[PDB]
Amino acid sequence: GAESISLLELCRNTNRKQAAAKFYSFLVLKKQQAIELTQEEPYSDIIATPGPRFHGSLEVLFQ
Amino acid sequence: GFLKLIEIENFKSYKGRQIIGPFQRFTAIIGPNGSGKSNLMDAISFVLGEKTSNLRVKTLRDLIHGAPVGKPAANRAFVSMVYSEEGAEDRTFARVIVGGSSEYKINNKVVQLHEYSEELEKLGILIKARNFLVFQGAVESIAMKNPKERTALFEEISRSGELAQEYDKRKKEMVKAKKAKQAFEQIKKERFDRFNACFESVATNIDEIYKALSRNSSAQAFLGPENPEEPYLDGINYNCVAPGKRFRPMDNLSGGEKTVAALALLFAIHSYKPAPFFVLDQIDAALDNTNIGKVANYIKEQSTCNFQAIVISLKEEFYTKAESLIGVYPEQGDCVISKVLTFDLTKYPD
Repeated sequence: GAESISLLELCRNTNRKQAAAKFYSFLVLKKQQAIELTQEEPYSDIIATPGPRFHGSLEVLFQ
Repeated sequence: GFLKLIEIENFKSYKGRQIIGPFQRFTAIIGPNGSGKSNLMDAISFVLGEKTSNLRVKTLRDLIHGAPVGKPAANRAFVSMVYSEEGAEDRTFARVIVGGSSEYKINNKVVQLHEYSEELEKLGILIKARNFLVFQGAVESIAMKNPKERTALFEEISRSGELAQEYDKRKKEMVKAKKAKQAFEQIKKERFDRFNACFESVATNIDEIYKALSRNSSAQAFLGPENPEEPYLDGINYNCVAPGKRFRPMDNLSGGEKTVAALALLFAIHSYKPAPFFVLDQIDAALDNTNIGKVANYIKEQSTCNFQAIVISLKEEFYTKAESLIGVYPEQGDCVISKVLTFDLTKYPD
């Protein structure tokens, strides 16, 4: 399928502030339609996939 | 006493059936500018029995998703709350919009509003007093109140202010059979006692609250009536010993210390008839880097023992102290659509 980024993987070795900032960036980037979001169950992993207002590398986007 | 989980279907921007939470002892609702966060607060007011006229809509059906623009998603919508109490099984309180009427349910048993609110009141949830809710601007509002404005606030919350009519009416009969005096002292004692039943509890608690908010034993805070014999007739004095400062009134406190003292008063007043959970809508708006972390850690400390904290916050220095984040984001659609993500902050150091 399409490229997909795991928020929980992105947050390895982060502190609370950095982890919260990555979680918030998913909300902002979803609002900007740069990504699409999927979460299966409460507190499961959150997966970002491409949205129609960003066509670059998601891996680079979240570096 | 714990709001465990909220379930929503087609309520304002929360289109479709959504699970909100589970909530932890300290949960922060966050997200970029949009309608969704404030719609979630209205969902909580709604499921706890709030009147339509207090939800800034003209009709009950206007709460159904899309009904504002003449395209309601369904003829029904609902909010439900799973409430947990130590030693008891979970109970689900649900309010369903069915056409133009509400339908109230406790564990899928249909009840009238009177019984619904009676059961919530037995839990400490008071929809008339909104004890479970701190609105936007409540800190800034309480910081601006003068001694006499605090007294009227205490007259309201204590239901002594509803004795104000019979009070001076029996005084009228007494100014003019030296027995209307005892009828006046009778109603005087009742107004005094209702006043002090509430006020003495608030005054007792405020010092420890101010201490914990300041994170300093050196701080202290004093509430007392200008008129000890008839407190309701005059103002309520509020004096603090701010950390490293002189004993000063509140209305003379430094801009940042002042908000901390207003916060202590706000919390002390809610300590009178506390709810088991506290929805704080941007209670950190009036904070700055002087006091943001102190207040956040106070909420954090309080959340373990005294009340479940559900905060709506725009400031990371505040909400990164929560155990959980409920992130609200928008979907593109005909109308504003809100959806949520849940994030467990306890997995990360700091």
